[PDB]
Amino acid sequence: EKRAHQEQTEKTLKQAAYVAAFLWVSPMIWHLVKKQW
Amino acid sequence: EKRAHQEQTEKTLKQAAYVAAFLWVSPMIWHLVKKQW
Amino acid sequence: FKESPLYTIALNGAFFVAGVAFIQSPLMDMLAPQL
Amino acid sequence: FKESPLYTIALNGAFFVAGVAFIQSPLMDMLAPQL
Amino acid sequence: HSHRQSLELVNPGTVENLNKEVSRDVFLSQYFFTGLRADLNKAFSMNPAFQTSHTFSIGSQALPKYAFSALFANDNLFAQGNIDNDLSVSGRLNYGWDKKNISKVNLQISDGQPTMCQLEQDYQASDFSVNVKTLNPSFSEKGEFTGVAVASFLQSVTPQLALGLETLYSRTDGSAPGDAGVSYLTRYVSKKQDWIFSGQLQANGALIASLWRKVAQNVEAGIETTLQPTVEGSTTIGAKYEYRQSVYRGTLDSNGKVACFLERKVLPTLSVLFCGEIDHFKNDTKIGCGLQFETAGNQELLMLQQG
Amino acid sequence: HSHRQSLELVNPGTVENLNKEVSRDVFLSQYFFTGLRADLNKAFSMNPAFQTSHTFSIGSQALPKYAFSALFANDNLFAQGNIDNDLSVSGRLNYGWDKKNISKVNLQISDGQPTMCQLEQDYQASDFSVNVKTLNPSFSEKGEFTGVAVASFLQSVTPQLALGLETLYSRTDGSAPGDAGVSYLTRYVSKKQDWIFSGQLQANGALIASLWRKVAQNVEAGIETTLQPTVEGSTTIGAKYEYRQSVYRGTLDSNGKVACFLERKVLPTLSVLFCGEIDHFKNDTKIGCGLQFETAGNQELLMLQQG
Amino acid sequence: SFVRNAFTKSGNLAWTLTTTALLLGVPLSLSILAEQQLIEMEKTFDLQSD
Amino acid sequence: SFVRNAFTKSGNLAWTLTTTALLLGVPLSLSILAEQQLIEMEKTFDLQSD
Amino acid sequence: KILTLTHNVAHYGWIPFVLYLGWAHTSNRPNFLNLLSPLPSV
Amino acid sequence: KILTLTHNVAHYGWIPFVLYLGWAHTSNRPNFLNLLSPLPSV
Ligand SMILES: CCCCCCCCCCCCCC(=O)OC[C@H](COP(=O)(O)OCCN)OC(=O)CCCCCCCCCCCCC
Repeated sequence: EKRAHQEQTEKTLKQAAYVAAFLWVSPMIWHLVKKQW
Repeated sequence: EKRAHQEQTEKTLKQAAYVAAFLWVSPMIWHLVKKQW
Repeated sequence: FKESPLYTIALNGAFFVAGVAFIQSPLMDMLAPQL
Repeated sequence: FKESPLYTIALNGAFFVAGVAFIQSPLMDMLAPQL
Repeated sequence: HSHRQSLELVNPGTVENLNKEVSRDVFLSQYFFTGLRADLNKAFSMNPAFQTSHTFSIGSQALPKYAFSALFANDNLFAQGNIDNDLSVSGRLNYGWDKKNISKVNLQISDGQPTMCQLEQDYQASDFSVNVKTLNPSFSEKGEFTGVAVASFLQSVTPQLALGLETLYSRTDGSAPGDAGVSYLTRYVSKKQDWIFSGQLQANGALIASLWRKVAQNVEAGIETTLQPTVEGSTTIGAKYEYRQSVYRGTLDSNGKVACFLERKVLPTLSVLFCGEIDHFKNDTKIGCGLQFETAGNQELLMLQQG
Repeated sequence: HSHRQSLELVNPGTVENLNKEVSRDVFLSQYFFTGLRADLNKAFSMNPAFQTSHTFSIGSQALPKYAFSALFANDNLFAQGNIDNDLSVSGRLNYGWDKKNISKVNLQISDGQPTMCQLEQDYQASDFSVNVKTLNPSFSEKGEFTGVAVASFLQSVTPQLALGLETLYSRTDGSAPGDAGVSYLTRYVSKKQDWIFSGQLQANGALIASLWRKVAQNVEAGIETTLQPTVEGSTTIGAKYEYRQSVYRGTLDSNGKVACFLERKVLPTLSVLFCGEIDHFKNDTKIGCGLQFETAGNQELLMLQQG
Repeated sequence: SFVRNAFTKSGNLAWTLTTTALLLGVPLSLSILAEQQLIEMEKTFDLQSD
Repeated sequence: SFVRNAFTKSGNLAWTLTTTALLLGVPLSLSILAEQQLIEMEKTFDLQSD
Repeated sequence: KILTLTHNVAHYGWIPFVLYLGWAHTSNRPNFLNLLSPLPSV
Repeated sequence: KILTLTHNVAHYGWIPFVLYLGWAHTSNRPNFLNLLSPLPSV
């Protein structure tokens, strides 16, 4: 029963890490967009 | 029962009037006492 | 006539937009004293 | 050790007399600022 | 007669002003309050005094939320009307036949409770003061009085000392006999008016003894002791510091509570005021703040107020 | 990596500083109190900061009756201690390994409740601010962490906008599973630093949106917004009037209440301060008054304080 | 009737707005008046020094 | 022991004495300071007038 | 309802009576709105 | 048992460790009575 909450928490943490990495690289994509502008 | 109450109220009023008169005459008696001494 | 949480969120949103328009407007610039 | 109504009457009377002495004393005169 | 004038006595104040210097002038019982309070009074005419007043208050049980009042005062007549939210009108009218004889009537409605009025007749002779007051007069079918009456007399035995009495008769309904109570009053004034002493024994067994001293031209002090089988006593020692800008009143009590009241006049019109009391027998506090705004009604008084 | 420096991006403020300029500067929530309060703090040294403080209070739930404290802040180390009646001890220690990386430890014991301590570790690089907080860290017999963990990261997308996250993990006992939550943070600083917007969307569904504007060099204004099925919201507007004599803070609430906080610096050392609040939907008041007496401990510092 | 209810509502709202206005104004007014007095005294000192 | 009782009694009496003293003195301090400031201002006004 | 008329008069007219006396004995003699207003608008 | 021994000493002694360190760093190094007294009497 608790196991389901365990993997739900670990996917939440993994998603948080993924969006953290995306935010870490975000200035490069924004620089690409402003270059396109 | 209450008759004694009426009598004591009446006598309180009577002594109040008596002491009021004594107070009114008091300055003269004090003046005479000062004159004696 | 709704009287629902959507109504109070809408009223609050109106409060926010009115307040930000008030502050960004020259109305509050006039409100503050010149000194 | 009495802890009676006479005790509180005596304490109140003593406090009154002490306050009268303090007020009549020059100490409470210097307590008033000169200016 | 002739010797009575030869004694050269003076008129003592009424019984109500026996404790005027130490209970109202020095102590802060009458001025203390709680919560916030704004008073906004404006005056229209000065020589015949005429003024209106608005009062707002929050956090105090005694004071109403909103109150309005007006007062007029000519050479020999005084009138005041008051209105409160929940519509409880009050009215006081003092007519002075001469400079010495004054007949005054106080009325207050309650709008749900029996309206209560009192009537006072005050006479001030060359050497004594008498006053007779009645509260809620009523006559039974047999013509007997039913109510509360207080008659007080004060005669100055010597230019420095005054002695007096007061008699109160209460007749609540008429079926039950009314009770009577006599109280004794003593006042002493120093030769240079440096200090005043007052002492009165009440009908309920209570004894009040209060001394007032004028320390200097800007300060004064007072000490008061009250006592009331069940015997309870208290003693308060207080001081007043009056200045051209601020007025301070401080007070220690024998119950353990201390209090201060500072009225600070920031402007010729505005005047803020703060009051704070700390009781150490239960470790509690009361704070109160308020303002008084005094205003004119016509241009002449408006320029007069500023100068 | 060279193109990263080519973007001339600026360091965003800490997450605790995300809305400091509204919830601490413009609004009076952290400064408000009730009842009477006296603060008696003295400064012993300035270049190495070292100063003590006594605090007396009465009539306020949050503040204790008497609290002593002492703090030292040198170039890189900051230590503070606080001892409170009933003997509650609080302590803070911030050590800076470098201008960018700082460690903090906060300890609090109430002497009758479990000791609560939190470990803080923050790192502010040239472009992103990261920090980690551990509340009551503990490890089970199996090697599993038990406590509260918070890890927050904020990255500056552009010199006028910063976006970031905040994650939190909770493990109360080990038997019950540890919950996880993720919240989003956004901050938009004007190109001319005139106004600021800041919005947070927490993991529990509540949203906080704040706007700040510097009307002039002496006036600030702001709006804060909170909104948490069961959904309730609140909107508070406020202004701060800062001068070289007194400071004023006044806020209107969407719950029909008004507040006021005025600190009045009567003397270079002594500073009175008053605060009041009116609640109209309930029709109540809250009043607080107090003083701060900032003194010195050294004669030369006396001269500096007096001029 | 409706007149009494309207009068009561108007009076209550007037009371609330008046008390809010004066509570948030009187501290502000006294602070700004003290600042103005201090600025005036500083200007007087500056002009008498010059 | 008796040491703890004496300590707590002394601390409580010191606290109440300090609270009463400062509550009755700080209003005195500020009012008297304002009066003295006004008096000195009046004196310098006389000095500059004469 | 003359009795109730006088009963309500004794309530609603005591303040206006005082205001009337003040207005009659004053020199400026303003209007009712200014009389009831706390503003210094004179 | 070491933590139990530390329980009371650390409780009573976190404050005057800071006081002593500040006193050592203080230029004039006033006495203990001055350190605890809120008066500026120095
Ligand atoms: C246990 C230990 C307890 C410690 C207790 C310590 C008590 C100290 C408190 C002192 C407070 C004194 C109050 C006072 O009157 O001080 C006035 C003060 C400063 O005014 P100044 O003398 O500088 O004024 C010069 C000209 N501007 O002005 C101020 O500070 C501002 C006060 C303004 C009050 C305004 C009231 C608001 C009106 C509300 C009306 C609402 C109606 C519903």
